[PDB]
Amino acid sequence: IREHLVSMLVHNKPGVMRKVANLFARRGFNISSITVGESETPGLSRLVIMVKGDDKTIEQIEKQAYKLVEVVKVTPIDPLPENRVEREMALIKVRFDEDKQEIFQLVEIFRGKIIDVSREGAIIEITGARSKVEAFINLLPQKQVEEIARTGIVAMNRWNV
Amino acid sequence: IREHLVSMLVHNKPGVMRKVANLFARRGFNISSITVGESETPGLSRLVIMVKGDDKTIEQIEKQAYKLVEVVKVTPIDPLPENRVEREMALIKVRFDEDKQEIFQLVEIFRGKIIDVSREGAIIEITGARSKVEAFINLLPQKQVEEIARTGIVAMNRWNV
Ligand SMILES: [Mg+2]
Ligand SMILES: [Mg+2]
Repeated sequence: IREHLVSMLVHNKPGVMRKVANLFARRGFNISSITVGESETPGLSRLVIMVKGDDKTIEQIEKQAYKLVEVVKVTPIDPLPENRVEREMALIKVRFDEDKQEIFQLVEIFRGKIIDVSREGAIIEITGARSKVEAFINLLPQKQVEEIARTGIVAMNRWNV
Repeated sequence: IREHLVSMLVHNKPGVMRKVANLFARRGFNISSITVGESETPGLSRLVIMVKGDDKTIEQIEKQAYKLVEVVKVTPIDPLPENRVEREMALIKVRFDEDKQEIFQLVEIFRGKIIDVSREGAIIEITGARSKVEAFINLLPQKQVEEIARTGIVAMNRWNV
C-alpha cells in the first residue's frame, strides 16, 4: 500500500547477500529496489531497500533482518519525502536518427552528461529523483533506446532542521 | 586475478533475486559489486555484476546463469577500459567543522552536487568512475563523514568506433 525505504549495515564477507535475499524471499517481502555498496565503516556494506507494504512493514523487516548475525544496524528512512533525499542513476545508450540536436537539448535540460559518442549514438549518464530519471527515459524516442542500466534508489535522511 | 564485468537481463517477478544469489553463492563466485534496475525492455531487469576471477570466469558465469530460466540474456562487458564506460554514484553525509569552504571547494572540483544543507553539514551527491568516487571520499576529513550510501558499478560497452 505504501513504498517503504530502509537502510541497512551488514558485515561484508562471502555468502552474505545470499543470506539476506533468502530471509526476504522466505518472509513474503515485496522488494521494489535494492542498492548495495561500501559504507562509512570499512568492512561493512550498506544496503538500501525499498519494499511495497503496509505500516507494520518496517517493524517486520527490522525484526527479521536482525536475525542474520551479519545484519548489524537497520535504519528506516523517513516516510516524509520532505525529510529524506532519494537518488537514482541510469546509463542510457541511444541511437541517433536525424535528432542529435533534440537529444542533446534534452540531456542539457535534465543536467545529464554525455559520456560516449559516435556517429551512431551516445551514452548518457543521468542522476536524480526516480521520477526525473523516468521522465527523462520516457522522453527519448523509444525505438532508438538500445540499452538502459540503472541503479536502484539510494536514500538517506536529511539533516535535522 | 582480474575483476570482470557482466550485464544480465532477467525476467522480473517475485523470488527472482533470491535465485540468482543462490546460483552464484553455490558456484563459488567472488562477486565484488552488483547493480539492479529496470532495463530497456519493460518486464525485464538488468543486472551488472562484477566478479573477481580468472579468464574462464566469464564463460563459467555465462554457462551457470543460463540455467535459471529467468535469465534471458547474459552480456559480458568489454575487458578493455577504453571500450566500456563504468559509473558509480554515492550519497555522502558530512558534518562541518570550521571547513564548509574546503568541503564546498572539493565538491566543485569533483563536479558533485549539494542536495541537503543545514548549519551542521551537507549531503553530497557524487557520480563518476569508481576511482573518482573513492578519491573524493578519501579526501574528506574522515572524522566528519556520518554516512555513505553507494550503488555498485553500472557499466556498458561503448559504441563501436
Ligand atoms: Mg545482531
Ligand atoms: Mg533460457
